[PDB]
Amino acid sequence: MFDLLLRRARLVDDTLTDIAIQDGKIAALGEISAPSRKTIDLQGNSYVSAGWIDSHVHCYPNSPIYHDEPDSVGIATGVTTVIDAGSTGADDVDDFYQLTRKAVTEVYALLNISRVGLIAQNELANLANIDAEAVKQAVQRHPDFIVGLKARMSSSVVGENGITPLARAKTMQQENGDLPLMVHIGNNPPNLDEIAELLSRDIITHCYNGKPNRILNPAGELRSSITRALHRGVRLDVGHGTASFSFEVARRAIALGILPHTISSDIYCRNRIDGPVRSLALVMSKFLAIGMTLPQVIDCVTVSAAEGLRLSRKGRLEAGFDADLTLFRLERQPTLLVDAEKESLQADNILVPLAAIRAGKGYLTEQGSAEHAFDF
Ligand SMILES: [Zn+2]
Ligand SMILES: [Zn+2]
Repeated sequence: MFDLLLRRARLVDDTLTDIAIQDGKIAALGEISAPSRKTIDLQGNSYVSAGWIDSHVHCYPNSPIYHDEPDSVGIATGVTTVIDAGSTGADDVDDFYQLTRKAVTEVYALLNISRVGLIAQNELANLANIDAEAVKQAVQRHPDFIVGLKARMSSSVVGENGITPLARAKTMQQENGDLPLMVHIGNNPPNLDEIAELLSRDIITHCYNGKPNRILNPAGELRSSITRALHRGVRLDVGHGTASFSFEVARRAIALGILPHTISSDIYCRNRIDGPVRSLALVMSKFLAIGMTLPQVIDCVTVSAAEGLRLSRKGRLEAGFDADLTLFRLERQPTLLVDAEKESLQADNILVPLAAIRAGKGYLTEQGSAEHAFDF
């Protein structure tokens, strides 16, 4: 007998289907007649996808500048897994882990290659903080919480070390079971060519920034280093953020056939409440407005995100996987979407998350409670 049954759900290809959940796992999809302890009829008026994954957040509550609560950036916005993008290094990762034990959202962390994390804005300026043994110990200590490494390779972070930290990060990668490595880009030095040459089958975030280390050359074409990196299997993550997303860069790259592998927000409390990010749903909506299809955007926050961070039981609406689901609507609601270059774009439709299902347990969002429709 099922724990939860969603009837007449709409998949992102617009087909109607039923989704049965048993013991925190997806039990079945399709036409379902077996009994359930709880049944919800979505009446064809809400999409259901695998639980959204935000591959680039800052949800360490004690981080001095880029802080947020995991559940404020997770379930409250329909997102069932968040991945902290190196807010902590080895110095603060234990406290981070202990605080996240209570979160309803599934929280994983990318470990900053610098021991001090985002305690300071120049964490790669001192090579002594880029400590391999500290990271080895941290990884051994939290083998399931830490899912990869973070290196912010830009001018204000490396100080006078240039490209040397990325080399270290690569070495560090090798020493820890070849964990995924997320590389932030923006201002130079180092140059984009030098950074991308060091990467291999690795994730470049802020992939549509309008800073000098943008993936487009001044002629409006893709940098050849980025073409070869993509050839080698390097992936692009959006990591919108406060200053890392340009509508014009993204439009041009998307016209060149260079779509993001994953969409992510680079969200923290300030750009959620005040800044141009607001939520993963709104970032996704910006990519819908640029012209990507709904299946593509949803893939960018589910199966592709789970593959890129090796989250084996997340991101897939398949029998036997974790019962993390997002229930949402594409609502006609004229809205101004603002990028990091302060450029506005009028959009007619936006994604509105209505509920997050986590381990088979439902949680309405604010909008989900307002619209009523269904309850858990
Ligand atoms: Zn960054
Ligand atoms: Zn970030």
